[PDB]
Amino acid sequence: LDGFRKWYYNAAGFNKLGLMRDDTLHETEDVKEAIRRLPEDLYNDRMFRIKRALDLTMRHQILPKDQWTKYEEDKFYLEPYLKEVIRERKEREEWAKK
Amino acid sequence: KGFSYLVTATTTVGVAYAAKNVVSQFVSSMSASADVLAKIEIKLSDIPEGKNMAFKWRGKPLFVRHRTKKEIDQEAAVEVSQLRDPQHDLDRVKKPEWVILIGVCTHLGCVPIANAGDFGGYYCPCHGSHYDASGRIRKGPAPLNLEVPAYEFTSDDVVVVG
Amino acid sequence: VDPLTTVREHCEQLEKCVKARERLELCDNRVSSRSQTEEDCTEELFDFLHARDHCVAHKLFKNL
Amino acid sequence: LSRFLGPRYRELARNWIPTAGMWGTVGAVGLVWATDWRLILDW
Amino acid sequence: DLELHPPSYPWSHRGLLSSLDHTSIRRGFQVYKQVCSSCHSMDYVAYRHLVGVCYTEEEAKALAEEVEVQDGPNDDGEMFMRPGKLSDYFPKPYPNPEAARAANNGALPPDLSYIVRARHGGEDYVFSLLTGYCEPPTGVSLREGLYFNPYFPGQAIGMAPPIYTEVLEYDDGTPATMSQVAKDVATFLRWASEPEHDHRKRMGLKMLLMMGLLLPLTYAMKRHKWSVLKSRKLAYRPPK
Amino acid sequence: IRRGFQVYKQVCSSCHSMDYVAYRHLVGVCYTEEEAKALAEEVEVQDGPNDDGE
Amino acid sequence: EFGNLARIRHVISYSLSPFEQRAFPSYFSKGIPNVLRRTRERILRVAPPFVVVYLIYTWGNQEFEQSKRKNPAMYE
Amino acid sequence: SRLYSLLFRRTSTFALTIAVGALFFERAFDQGADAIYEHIN
Amino acid sequence: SRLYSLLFRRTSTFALTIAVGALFFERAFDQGADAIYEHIN
Amino acid sequence: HPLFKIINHSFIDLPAPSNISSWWNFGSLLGVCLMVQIITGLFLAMHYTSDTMTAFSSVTHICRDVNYGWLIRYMHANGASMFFICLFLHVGRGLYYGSYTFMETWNIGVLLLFAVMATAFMGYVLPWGQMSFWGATVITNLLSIGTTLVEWIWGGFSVDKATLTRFFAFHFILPFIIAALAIVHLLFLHETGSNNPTGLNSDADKIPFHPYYTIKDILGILIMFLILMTLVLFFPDMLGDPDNYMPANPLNTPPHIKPEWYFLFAYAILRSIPNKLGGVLALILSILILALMPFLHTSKQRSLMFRPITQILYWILVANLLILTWIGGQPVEHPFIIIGQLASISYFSIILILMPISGIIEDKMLKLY
Amino acid sequence: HPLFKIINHSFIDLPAPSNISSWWNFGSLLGVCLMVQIITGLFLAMHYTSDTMTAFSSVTHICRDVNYGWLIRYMHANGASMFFICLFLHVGRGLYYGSYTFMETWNIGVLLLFAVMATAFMGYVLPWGQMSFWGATVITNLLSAIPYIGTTLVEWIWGGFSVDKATLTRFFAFHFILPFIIAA
Ligand SMILES: CCCCCCCCCCCCCCCCCC(=O)OC[C@H](COP(=O)(O)OCCN)OC(=O)CCCCCCCCCCCCCCCCC
Ligand code: HEC
Ligand code: HEM
Ligand code: HEM
Ligand code: HEM
Repeated sequence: LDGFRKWYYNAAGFNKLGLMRDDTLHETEDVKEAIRRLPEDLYNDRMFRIKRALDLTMRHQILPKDQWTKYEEDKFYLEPYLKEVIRERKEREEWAKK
Repeated sequence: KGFSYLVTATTTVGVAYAAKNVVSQFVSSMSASADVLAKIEIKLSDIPEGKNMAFKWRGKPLFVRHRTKKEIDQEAAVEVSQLRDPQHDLDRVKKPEWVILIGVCTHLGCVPIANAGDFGGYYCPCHGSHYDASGRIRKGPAPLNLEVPAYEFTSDDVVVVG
Repeated sequence: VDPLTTVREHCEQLEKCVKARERLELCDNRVSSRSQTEEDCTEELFDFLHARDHCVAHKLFKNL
Repeated sequence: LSRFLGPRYRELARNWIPTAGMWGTVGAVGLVWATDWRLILDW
Repeated sequence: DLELHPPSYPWSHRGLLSSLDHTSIRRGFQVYKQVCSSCHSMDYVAYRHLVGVCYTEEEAKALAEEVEVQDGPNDDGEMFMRPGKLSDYFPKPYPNPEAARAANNGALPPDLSYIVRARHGGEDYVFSLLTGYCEPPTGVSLREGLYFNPYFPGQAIGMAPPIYTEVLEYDDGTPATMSQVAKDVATFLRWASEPEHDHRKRMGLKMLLMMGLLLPLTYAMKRHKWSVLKSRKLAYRPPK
Repeated sequence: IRRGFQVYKQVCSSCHSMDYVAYRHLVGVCYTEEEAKALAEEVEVQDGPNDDGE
Repeated sequence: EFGNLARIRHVISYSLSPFEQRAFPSYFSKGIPNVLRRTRERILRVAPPFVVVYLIYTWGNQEFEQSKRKNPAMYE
Repeated sequence: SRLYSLLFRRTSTFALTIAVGALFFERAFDQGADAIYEHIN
Repeated sequence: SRLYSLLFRRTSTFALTIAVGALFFERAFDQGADAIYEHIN
Repeated sequence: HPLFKIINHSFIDLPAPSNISSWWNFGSLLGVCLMVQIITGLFLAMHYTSDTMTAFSSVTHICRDVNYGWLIRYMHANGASMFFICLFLHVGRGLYYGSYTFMETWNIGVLLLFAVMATAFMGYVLPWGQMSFWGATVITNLLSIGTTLVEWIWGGFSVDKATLTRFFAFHFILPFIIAALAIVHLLFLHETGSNNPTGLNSDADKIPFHPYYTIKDILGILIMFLILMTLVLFFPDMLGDPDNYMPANPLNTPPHIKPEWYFLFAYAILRSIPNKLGGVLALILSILILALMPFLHTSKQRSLMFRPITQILYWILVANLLILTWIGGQPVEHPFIIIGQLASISYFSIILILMPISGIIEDKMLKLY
Repeated sequence: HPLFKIINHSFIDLPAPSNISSWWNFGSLLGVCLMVQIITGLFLAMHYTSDTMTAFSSVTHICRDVNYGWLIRYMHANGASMFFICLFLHVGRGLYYGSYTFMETWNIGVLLLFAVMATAFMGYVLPWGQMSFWGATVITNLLSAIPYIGTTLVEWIWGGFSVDKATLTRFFAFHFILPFIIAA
């Protein structure tokens, strides 16, 4: 299964652009909030990763495969921050519902 | 408050009454003018059995057709109830040998093409509606049978359709 | 005095042409044999015509 | 959709309902009158 | 539909920059004048159209003055006929389409001005129809005033076969074989349906030369102004 | 207006034209429809070309 | 608006003047490899729908013809 | 005072009274106006 | 290099060279193009 | 200067993503095509007469007697075709790269699409050929409060001069409303900025527009003009119908009735549904399904650059859109009908059902769902 | 909301002087008159034919056979007159109260005035009456004053030796298209 997941990871191709899964997530308020909560190091690094991708795209080129992020290499750095934001939102929403 | 608002409410109706009137005439302008809003001639001898003829009566093809023994025989055989539109062949014709129809496809208004189709009557190349000789919609998406104008069999060889 | 007919003449020689023509013959007799059939041979002939005409044109204007 | 339609929200639903009906009514009267819908006007 | 799609012919104007053969347009105009003008009309082609094309002002002039044209009731309510002028259009065969119906056994001969443009694969169709009056096969029978032309829709064209070999004599003397006549009238009708065929193709040639000059130069300007970015090297230098 | 239409019909129509006023206009208070219909059928205006062609 | 768009820090972006660099550096040198690289990452997602459109189109045409072709058994 | 509190204070009702009134006003206006025009001519 | 310093560096002169060239280009283009079209047909 | 400053802010110096491909040219091409159409339309309006006795005669007079009038007429017709080509590719770019999340821009877009289709329909009615008249009658009755509405538009019992003249007025006036709606379209977008093919936040890499995406738009304009002039000067009738070169005969019906090719996909759908009303509705939905599109986005990634299963579904959607375009052309007979029925079922099921389920599956594969 | 912000910015929360008299109404009236003209003009365009054989016949058909067509035609004509009344009073307000020191607004105004005069001239040519024909001739030849191209210009605009159908049709096109430029 995960083998195919890695194949799908390759399929996604953000590795070709060295894009962490979190990098790929389309920006959303919750995402933005989580991003805000991100420490500077992650933020700064995330920025360069994103910028790099765009440039590669501009030239219609991909990183050297070796530079490519491995399925294993990819990290869900923002995942936790997002989890918190979501839960909080859920809480407030429920409060409103009731 | 009721004095001041009543004036607002009064005024509104007035404006509302004028606004409907202005908008009404405009809307009405696009409606048919007097010229359009403001006779027929056919000759039975003109058509022989198994043929249709139209005289563009009222700006629309006025199909006038003669039918054969067989033609007349099948149309009667057609199941009126099973017809998409229940109207037995004779129901739309004063003469079995003589059938008269208006050529506007119940569907989107094209001209049905006579002497073509899978029901030996009509076919509309626009969306595939097949009309029998009676002009009844038998197959396709046409909603209702072709209309039969209130014609007049003026003579054995003359007709005044509507 | 028609180059076109001459073209057709050469076309006649074409084997594909005779094949189609043969079919037409079958049906003509076929139609005749079937006293009351609306089985026409336009179906067959059209086919013949197409080939014949298509080849004819291939070598028709050049000859013209 | 409880986020905007929770138990508390239902309360608001009924609270506003009357006003909503009034607005439809106004539009209804207008349609009848403006388009001279005569099926309703005739009554 | 149920007809032989006319076989394409190697026309002299078939090519992408290939103009019309104007001698063939002149011969086809002669074919129309002597044969086709008895039944078919050319309402959108005035005699002036001929001028400058296979015919000069004076050439057309004599051609225009060979015919007579009612020039209205003048000032005495006197409908009167006058010799045609370079401004006169081609004469009607019939005053109204119902006279055409009465004279052609119920059939209406259509305007041949845009026939080639109005008929799918017209040039071919025309040639084929005029040269396709073959005998009806067994099983098909046509009524009077009908002819089995495989190409004609239904294969039952009221028009009787109008081009018999040596039907008319070409003034140029080119043998008037049925075909030579059908090809000439197809070229002419084509010209009729598009008098600008030649002028356009010239424009198209100038357009291809100008685009072949201008596309790599505009591409070079774009690649100049986009090289800057396309060479930009980004480096991430966290202070670390 | 009815009397003046009679004046135009009997006197003024011999020389003067009324190109933009059809018998349709006649229909009305001064002239009812069938009054108009008889007035219109008094004349015999050429309809135009025939299927024959004339 | 340029400026106050987003927070970017600790990055160095180098560049060259247009007139200082070749206009088409290795244009066909790497362009071809890249274009080919590109086509092989997208051809399996793009092409087979249009392949089966071509098969359905041909099929329809031929089927239609056969449909039109007279039934020999019929009329005999 | 009752009217204000009943049909002119709630905007929805304000609209209702306006629309309904207008619906009838036309009848009255046309009728009255026509009477006048006829009397005049 | 001389041309740049003479007719392509000062924008005013840049325009001058463009306009003048265009004035003559038409003559040349039309002539050359026509030759080709004629040769073709 | 305030205005120039405004322009500078909107055109000369507007932050734009550095990596947008050639597909982002297409909308600017549409604007150019609009201007081209308007300009050519104005030069058709100085000689066209909207009278049923003289409309075909005026069109032939334009083609034969006005100096380069054939050029302006065929530029107008093939520019309408180029407008619909650029419109379809613009909509396909918006569908593929997730640009429909700009919801106000998308809704102003689908309003513009409806207006452009109505303008092209009435413009095709305008030359008053055989094909224009028969097509006209069909669509009006499509509206059949139905009967009244149809008669209203027709302005009489059946399309006749009454229609032609009001269709000339409406076809004249709607491209200026299209230009105003395009200004609103541009506004609702600059508030958010354009999207990039990766679908990510491109705020870290934005460049000016004057020297980078202007010369790119100029090059795209030049290529579009090359295709338009090779459509006009070399194959002026490959996209039109020959039967439009005959005069409008109400007595004679054509053997096969079509709209022009860009209406075909819709035509197929209409023909597919057995019920007349059903067809009309589905037809409308065909266009409207797009508006409905921003509420069907169930993925955490905006673009389809990193989404291969939805890429496959998108290209299957483009495939059966081409199939529906072909079917419309084919006549009513087996098996064209069945394909039409399936193709319509597959079109609505891919847009409505298959893409959000695929986006959920793709989110599950990245350990996001 | 970016569409409602401009509407708010120009019509709701716009700070206006408290003491401006009724003369300051007139420009808004002009805008209303412009729409009114456009609306009435659109409903004249659904029945008008720009052919010299049929233009007078189409105008009489509008007045006699179209339902309330006389109303829309005379509303269009008297709305052009009302447009020029409001325009003259707007210009007189600008001259009297020193509003010409808003120089860009004044120059866009005089451009609008030239466009409105040209639109009204060609619109008056449009019904193809006795007055219209000669009047058009005079003004086209008015251009003839030009020393070199005067005749050519007159010829160009006329589209022929003398005003005739060629003019009427292009005057219909220009009279149609200029009020949208006036709106911009
Ligand atoms: C299982 C995949 C095996 C792949 C083996 C190839 C080698 C892979 C390893 C080496 C790398 C080669 C280059 C890789 C390029 C990019 C990766 C790639 O191509 O991946 C395979 C691709 C995506 O795979 P995925 O989306 O996960 O598969 C789900 C299938 N639905 O999937 C595909 O490309 C498959 C696409 C199949 C599409 C079939 C469509 C059939 C139906 C079309 C209907 C059209 C309309 C018909 C008419 C309707 C109306 C009547
Ligand atoms: C000169 C050699 C020509 C050419 C090139 C054509 N014709 Fe005729 N024509 C005549 C009639 C009565 C008809 C209508 C018949 C019917 O509709 O049944 C025609 C028709 C045509 C067409 C149109 C074919 C179509 O598909 O509509 C064409 C392309 C055509 N013709 C070519 C009558 C005559 C004549 C009087 C006997 C003669 C002479 C010609 N035609 C000559 C020519
Ligand atoms: C306001 C600007 C426009 C004007 C004044 C205008 C005017 C005209 C006129 C007079 C015609 C008839 C001449 C002819 O037959 O070609 C016409 C035809 C046409 N127009 Fe327009 N038009 C305009 C904009 C557009 C636009 C934006 C489109 C595209 C949606 C369009 C599509 C068409 C089409 C398809 C035809 C039919 C061409 C043909 O005969 O094949 N027009 N237009
Ligand atoms: C009348 C024809 C149209 C014109 C003139 C037009 C004009 C434009 C322009 C100039 C742009 C900005 C440049 C670009 O990104 O390409 C644009 C972008 C856009 N348009 Fe349109 N458009 C038209 C039709 C449509 C339609 C029909 C839609 C809806 C499907 C649409 C939706 C969009 C979207 C979503 C964008 C944003 C592009 C992105 O950031 O990815 N447009 N349009
Ligand atoms: C775009 C909007 C407009 C359209 C479509 C339009 C169209 C027309 C048409 C078809 C006519 C001839 C019918 C008639 O005789 O009344 C006409 C007449 C006229 N128009 Fe316009 N018009 C427009 C705007 C205007 C404006 C803004 C003015 C004022 C400057 C104007 C002034 C006139 C005048 C003075 C006439 C002559 C009326 C008469 O016969 O006495 N029009 N217009």
